[PDB]
Amino acid sequence: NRAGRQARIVAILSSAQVRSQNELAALLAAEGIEVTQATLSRDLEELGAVKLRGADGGTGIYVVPEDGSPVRGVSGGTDRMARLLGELLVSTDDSGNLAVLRTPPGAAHYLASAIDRAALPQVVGTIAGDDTILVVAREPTTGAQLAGMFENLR
Amino acid sequence: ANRAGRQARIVAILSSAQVRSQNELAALLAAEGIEVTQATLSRDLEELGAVKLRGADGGTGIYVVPEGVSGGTDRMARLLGELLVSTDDSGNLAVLRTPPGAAHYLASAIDRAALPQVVGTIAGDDTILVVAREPTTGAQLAGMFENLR
Amino acid sequence: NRAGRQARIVAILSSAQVRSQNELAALLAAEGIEVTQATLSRDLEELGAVKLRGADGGTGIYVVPEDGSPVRGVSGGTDRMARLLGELLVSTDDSGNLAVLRTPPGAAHYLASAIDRAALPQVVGTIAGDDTILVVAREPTTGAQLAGMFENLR
Amino acid sequence: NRAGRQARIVAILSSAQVRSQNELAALLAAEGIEVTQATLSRDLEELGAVKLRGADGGTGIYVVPEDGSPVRGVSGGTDRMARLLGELLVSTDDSGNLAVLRTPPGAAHYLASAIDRAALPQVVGTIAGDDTILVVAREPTTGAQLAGMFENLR
Amino acid sequence: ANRAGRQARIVAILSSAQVRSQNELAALLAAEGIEVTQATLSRDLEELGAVKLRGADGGTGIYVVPEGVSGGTDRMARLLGELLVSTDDSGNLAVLRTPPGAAHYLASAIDRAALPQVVGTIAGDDTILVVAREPTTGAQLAGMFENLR
Amino acid sequence: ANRAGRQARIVAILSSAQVRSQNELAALLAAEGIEVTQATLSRDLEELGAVKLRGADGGTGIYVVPEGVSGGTDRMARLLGELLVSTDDSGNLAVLRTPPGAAHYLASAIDRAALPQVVGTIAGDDTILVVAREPTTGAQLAGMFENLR
DNA sequence: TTGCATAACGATGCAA
DNA sequence: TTGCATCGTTATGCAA
DNA sequence: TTGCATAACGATGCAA
DNA sequence: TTGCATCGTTATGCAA
DNA sequence: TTGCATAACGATGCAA
DNA sequence: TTGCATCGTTATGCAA
Ligand SMILES: N=C(N)NOCC[C@H](N)C(=O)O
Ligand SMILES: N=C(N)NOCC[C@H](N)C(=O)O
Ligand SMILES: N=C(N)NOCC[C@H](N)C(=O)O
Ligand SMILES: N=C(N)NOCC[C@H](N)C(=O)O
Ligand SMILES: N=C(N)NOCC[C@H](N)C(=O)O
Ligand SMILES: N=C(N)NOCC[C@H](N)C(=O)O
Repeated sequence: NRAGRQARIVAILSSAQVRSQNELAALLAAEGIEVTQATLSRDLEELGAVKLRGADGGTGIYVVPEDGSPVRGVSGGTDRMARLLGELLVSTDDSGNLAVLRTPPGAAHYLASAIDRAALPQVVGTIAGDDTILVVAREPTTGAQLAGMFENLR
Repeated sequence: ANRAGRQARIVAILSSAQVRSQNELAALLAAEGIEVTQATLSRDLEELGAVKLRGADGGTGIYVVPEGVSGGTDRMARLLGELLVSTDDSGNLAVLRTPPGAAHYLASAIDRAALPQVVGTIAGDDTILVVAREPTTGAQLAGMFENLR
Repeated sequence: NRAGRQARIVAILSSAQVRSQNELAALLAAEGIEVTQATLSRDLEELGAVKLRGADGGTGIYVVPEDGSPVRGVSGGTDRMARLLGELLVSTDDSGNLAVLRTPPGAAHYLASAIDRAALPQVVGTIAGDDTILVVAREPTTGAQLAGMFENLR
Repeated sequence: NRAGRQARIVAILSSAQVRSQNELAALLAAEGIEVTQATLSRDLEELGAVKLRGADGGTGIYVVPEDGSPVRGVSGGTDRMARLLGELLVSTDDSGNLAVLRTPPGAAHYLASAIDRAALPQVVGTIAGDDTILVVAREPTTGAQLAGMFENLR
Repeated sequence: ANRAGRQARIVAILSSAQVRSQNELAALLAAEGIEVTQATLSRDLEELGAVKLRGADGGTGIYVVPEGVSGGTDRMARLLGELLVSTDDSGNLAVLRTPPGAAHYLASAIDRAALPQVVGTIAGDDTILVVAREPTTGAQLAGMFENLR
Repeated sequence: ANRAGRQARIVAILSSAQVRSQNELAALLAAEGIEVTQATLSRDLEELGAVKLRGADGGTGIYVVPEGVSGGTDRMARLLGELLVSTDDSGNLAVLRTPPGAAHYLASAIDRAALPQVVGTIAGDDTILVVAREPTTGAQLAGMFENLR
């Protein structure tokens, strides 16, 4: 199935050097498993696979971090956001496509900045006031779902 | 902090926020390093005479109490490790730098500490001007911030 | 009916010391009137009844203010908001779940703060720019309804 | 048809001095063309016709600018906005009734101010954070349509 | 104010706001204490040469006029009772405190008064720095604010 | 600028914005006067070792590079024509005025230039306070700004 | 004095 | 509008 | 000069 | 697109 | 070194 | 969930 294909992908990547998704499709094909690039795109996105390279390092090869870090540049953005939510998030709420977050006075800009830097797929953008942040959910995510996601980190 | 200090913080918290529940109050307290349970907050609010106030057709209510602050500078010192990138000075001004967006948060904590050598603060986005009370200089203020770290 | 039940409630409260809604249900029952706690919750909310107590005052008893004040702490939040709307609100408008309020330059924060402090049931939160405030309506209230409510006070 | 009626209107205005739409209806009637005030309102709005007058100049007469300026006061609110969008707009996006615009750090207020001053018919209002602007679309315009309009100027 | 002063305010108002109607203009004027009816505003705007301007497919239009201010300091003094919590100073700075969020509003009114002894202002959320023009000191500025109350 | 300078700007740009595409990077660069095509940016980002980073279920990614600035003051000088309405001073402060809303944008560019004679800046809405490093005076700073125009 | 576990209490979406 | 069922919110007996 | 009351004027949701 | 009906917005005769 | 044109590559709305 | 078809995004051979 899917989770089996993905296990094979984490394996094929750590052992080989895949530079493209079509390339990973052929690597899976010779191994019996047949998938399209479309699906691998989805898998790698779920896997958190990142096309890596060093300075002057040309086209990268895919690699999934083992909760080990992306060298130097943390990913990291999300963990930092989670820490600041735990510290600064006072309440969450929602209406339509909006999650509304409250913070202590003056803290909204700092928390919103942390959320922007996490670059969440379901967030179109944020605006901070002084103690309130409007977070715009990317369709079809609702404000209520976005809010629940923030709540779970509160 | 202890009962009396925590309750002073609570009064401060309730005047600047709109607190709908003891759970919210706990989150506001935890933001300044104070961690207590809902049972304690129930007791604090009773001792304080705090009431969950609402008008006509007014929903569920918010807590208010009828009519410096303890740990004030410790709340401020607490944030310096996180939010103080650097200090500097010129004449009667200390100039503090913070991560992007953090200036108002740290400046608010400086204000609440109500230091007698500080006339006031203004925050931009990543910079705070702290105005020294004569004859204290900006340099001394900066030194105070560096020492509270 | 309802308004009759409520008249009795304003009466039962000023004469007795009701510490719970179930208690007010029994006080109404012995008086013939049968209601559930659910309805009393709604009535007290409409009535603006507040569970009052002094310092170290234990569990409160319900009391409805007679446009007399809630001692020291004004309610009060609403009147102040209404005054600042009259003074600072330049225009109201709406879209979807949003009321959009305009103020003179620089006044938006101050007006938004007043609205937050009123803690209106139909407002999820506010964000102030410099001369514009976005007010997020709590479902099912629409932005247009919220805006009309602010208009009425303009 | 319509574009023919409008060509006649640009003509009737530059040659005569029309002080009201009902007046422009009679001027078109004597010329065969029959329309209501409602339609002329729509035409003049599309035409960009403006009721002009000088200081102490009483009731104005309609005039459509020939990309020549409205004397002194630029109409140019729009041109200025277009210039600043070209300079400052980093990306556009949308959700529901919202267009979300991103700018370099610190530029959001300045760009949002420019958009306000353009007073676009399909914009209810704007709020600026530091690098993000929420633009509220006036129903029935969607956020996506608003965003595309800004994209076109990016 | 009278005709000439009110019309000066109107010009100032029309350049910083986007005014779609005379009703809006009345609300903007009422915010700075000036109360007149729509009839008077119709007449003011005519005397001013103000036009309701719009481009192509441009909607209903906003008022603009082609090409200190009267009562400027009175508009500022007007707000002090409301918005001035306290004044203080240090060197060339006066430090004003306001209710939460009110700093930009009061600072804007200070700016419009264009006092010759004031180089400029910066507002945070509840604090304004007013920069004194040499050799005026912050203390004298603070005294001026206290006296205008 | 040339390869090395442009790439320095890119590093600065990538740390303060969340850049999802080379197209976005081009818009950010164009905002500070640098115009290059996507092909060049592809090459810049490769030379920089920049990676399009994302976590688990993390969407499409944003560019980051592992681990003052060239043309810094020219970026600042660039904006003065647009954004500097006037300069003035008092003691250790230069006071800059900008069009409404522009203060943060110009102050950010001043900060990035990192002038040794400038301790820091605070922006309001239309005013910037630039704090002079002793013994430089606010007047000299103002003169520097007027000369960079 | 506090936390814990639980009881008492108040609010609310849904169907009628 | 209400009641029902249920859930979020607040109070409190007991151990430490 | 201003407010009041009202008339003149322009804009707009709805059906066709 | 247009017209109808209507409403929000702006101009103006008269009393003071 | 860069731009241009184009190829290679990755993401995604829709139907199944 | 997947594949298809397609589109937005990124890489690269060649002229200058
Ligand atoms: N500005 C202060 N002190 N409070 O007002 C905040 C208003 C609004 N919730 C906002 O966050 O924009
Ligand atoms: N606004 C952004 N992102 N940066 O600019 C900050 C300018 C200035 N140091 C201040 O803190 O006001
Ligand atoms: N910042 C100035 N001066 N005006 O711009 C305001 C932009 C936007 N309406 C806002 O209120 O955020
Ligand atoms: N304040 C800084 N430096 N960044 O935070 C931005 C938060 C949010 N996108 C906003 O524009 O309000
Ligand atoms: N932002 C809030 N809520 N308070 O902080 C204000 C800090 C400082 N006095 C200033 O007015 O900038
Ligand atoms: N906020 C507006 N619209 N004006 O007020 C500006 C006040 C002050 N000069 C500052 O720039 O902070």
